[PDB]
Formats: sequence, C-alpha cells, structure tokens
Amino acid sequence: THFDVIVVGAGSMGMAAGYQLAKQGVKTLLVDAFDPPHTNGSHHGDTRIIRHAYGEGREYVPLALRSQELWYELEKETHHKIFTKTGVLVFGPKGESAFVAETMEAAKEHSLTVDLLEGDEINKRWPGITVPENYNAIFEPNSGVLFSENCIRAYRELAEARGAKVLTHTRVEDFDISPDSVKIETANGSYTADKLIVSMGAWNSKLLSKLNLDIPLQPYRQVVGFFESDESKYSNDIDFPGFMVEVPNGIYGGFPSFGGCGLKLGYHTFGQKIDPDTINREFGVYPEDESNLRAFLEEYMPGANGELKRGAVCMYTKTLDEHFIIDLHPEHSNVVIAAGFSGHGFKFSSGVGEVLSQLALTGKTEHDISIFSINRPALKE
Ligand SMILES: *Cc1cc2c(cc1C)nc1c(=O)[nH]c(=O)nc-1n2C[C@H](O)[C@H](O)[C@H](O)COP(=O)(O)OP(=O)(O)OC[C@H]1O[C@@H](n2cnc3c(N)ncnc32)[C@H](O)[C@@H]1O
Ligand SMILES: [Cl-]
Repeated sequence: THFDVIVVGAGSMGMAAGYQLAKQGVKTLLVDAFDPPHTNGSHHGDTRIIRHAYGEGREYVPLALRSQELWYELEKETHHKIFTKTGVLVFGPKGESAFVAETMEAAKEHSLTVDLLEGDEINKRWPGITVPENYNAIFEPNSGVLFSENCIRAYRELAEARGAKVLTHTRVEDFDISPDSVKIETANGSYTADKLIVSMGAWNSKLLSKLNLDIPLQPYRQVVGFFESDESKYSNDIDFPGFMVEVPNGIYGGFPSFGGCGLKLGYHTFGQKIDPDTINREFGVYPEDESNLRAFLEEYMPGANGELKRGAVCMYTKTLDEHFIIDLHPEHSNVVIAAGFSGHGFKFSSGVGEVLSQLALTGKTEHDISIFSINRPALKE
C-alpha cells in the first residue's frame, strides 16, 4: 500500500510527527528498529528537562514556548502523565558561565518570568543545595519536567487510533528517492510514499549517507544515575527543582526525586564517542559513570549522594555547532531531515513534530527554523 508519508525512526521526533500527520487524516507509516518507547535510543531514563529561557541561545525560545503548550495539550489528551512543573534552576560561578549569562539574556529578551538569586539565597531557598557564595542563579518557575517515554507512548497511541501504522522491530537499510515518490527498503519489505521524514536519532550518523549526505554527526554515550536522597529536601513534593548548571569542569542536569525514585543526575558536557550499534548500554562498566556523578553531588547536593538505585545509558548525537538540523534535503524537496539534537532536543519534540508535518505536507513551516538549516557552514569540518 502506498502511503502519504513515511516516517523512518518513530522516536522523539518521528512519533510527534506521526501524531501531527495522523490528526489531519494523512495516511502515515512509521517504521522503527525497535518498539518505541524503548531503551536503545535517546529518549529513555524516564525524565527530561524543558526550559524556556534558553542558555544554548535566545532564538530557541519561541519553539520552547510552543512546545510547552503542545505538552499541556498532550496532558489533556492522554491518560499517561506528561509534565510536572518543577521549575528549572540554572546556576554557576558569577561571571564565568556563558550558559547562565545567555539564560539570563534570553529571559529578558522574551519577557520570561524568572527569579534571580545569588550565593546563600540559593542555599536558603532550596535546602539540600550547597553552592559557593560567588555563584549566581536564575530560576524559572513555570518550566519543568517531561516524562519522555510517556510522551512517545501517548503520541503513538493517539496516532494509531487515528489510523497511523507503526511497523516495529524493522530496520530501514536503504532509500530510493524519485522526483514524485520515496521508497524505503527493509528486511520485512519495501514501502513507498509521497513524502519521507528521516528521524533515526544516533543512527542518522550511519544512514544519511544512503541519502548522499555527508554531515558530521557524532554519537555519544551519556549515562544518568538515580541516587538515594534525603526526601525531606530533594523530593518534588517539597518543591526541589529540576536543574541545569555550569561548574568549572562542565554542565550537569538533574531532577528532584519523584515518589521516592531518588534524585537523578547526568553529566552533560562529557560522554564517550561511540557507534550506536556497538555501544555498551550497561551502566557502571566505566568507573567514570558513577564517579563523575558523585563528584558533583558530594560538592553541591550532599544529601542526594546515597546508594545508586538505578542507572541508564542513553545517546546524544552532536553537530559541530550543537544546533539541530531540521530542513528539507537539499536535493529532494520530498524528503525531510531531523537530526543532530545534540543532547537538548527532547523538550522541543512536540514543536518539532509540528514543523516536520508542515515541511512534509507543504515544503515550508510557519516556524523560524533558519538556525537549523542543513546548508549552514558551521555544520562542516
Ligand atoms: C540520552 C539523553 C538525552 C537527553 C537528556 C539526557 C540523556 C541521558 N536530557 C535531556 C533533557 O533533559 N532535555 C532535553 O530537551 N533533551 C534531553 N536529551 C536529548 C533528547 O533526549 C534527544 O535530543 C532526543 O531524544 C532525540 O530524539 P530523536 O527522535 O532524534 O532520537 P530517538 O528518540 O532515539 O529516536 C530515533 C529512533 O530511530 C529509530 N531507528 C534507528 N535506526 C533505525 C533504522 N535503521 N530504521 C528505523 N528506525 C530506526 C530508533 O529505534 C529510535 O526509536
Ligand atoms: Cl541528541
């Protein structure tokens, strides 16, 4: 059967696209190597931060705000839990974090609601945080935490109810693009459509070559740990925030304990360079997995440094400039690419689903996606 649209990779981006297409009666096939949500890609480990005031760049702010509204819409549409409004705390040494400074500029440029705090004020407001007096902070009360696996699961169920088809456990191996149609090849059969969306996560770094693209995309092994914590300090129930922070040796992101699961932490600016088909997905096989996390906790969040309850191993896919790629294929207007989310895309996946649907159906989008151009110089070595 010939589809209107085929999505290859039904993960964060692809499943959101599938939902957007299905809701409009577009006949859509999604193909995934596994059965999303799953633990082999970039979307597991339960939780993801969404921030609006954006330390990676003030220009992501409208897409973040649109995505936030889309997440509230999803919360209303499903029985799965989507979002909890933890707020997000950003801190770092005063005058020595570009990330903090840009987050502050973004909030002023877009009139976001934030609180500015420094030093002992941070430690006083949130028992359990111990920063030096020379640190400053910006706290965003209305952003928070997404349950990422639930997001994908909900978009899947909703899309499928509207007639989208999802072909699981099926790896796309090659492509054949014509001026007026697209074709995918798999071990389970070949499929055709009018339009293609390519959203294969870390595997974009191996298979975009089949579409005659040569773009630096490096996959990285990124672990997270959940730690037994003082629940009187670090529980969501006592308003402990989500956080993304810069310290002299890099950026860390974390989450309050939800229902006693433990504070969750990840070291964002370091990971191992890997291949997605040979990555070691067992937490704790390198001593850095646990040690890098406790190095942060014992300094800054000392009551959240108990027994390791749970670990996970996830992948980032970085571009050279760490900005996304969201665009048409330069040689094929019937092919849409979503790649290179550089460890910070999940929060936008709802909005990206909308962009991808518009690009597929119309070749354009109402969103400003200029900074994510596939033709930009900074993508290339
Ligand atoms: C790993 C990670 C990422 C992350 C994060 C912490 C960790 C440890 N923290 C984040 C945060 O707090 N907030 C945020 O906004 N983002 C954060 N991230 C990044 C984010 O999770 C990623 O940027 C995002 O998930 C990327 O999504 P994308 O849709 O690109 O990737 P995916 O969900 O893995 O989906 C890809 C799918 O493609 C399928 N696949 C692969 N190969 C094939 C083939 N050949 N054929 C068909 N399907 C294929 C995969 O199976 C997967 O489902
Ligand atoms: Cl990523």
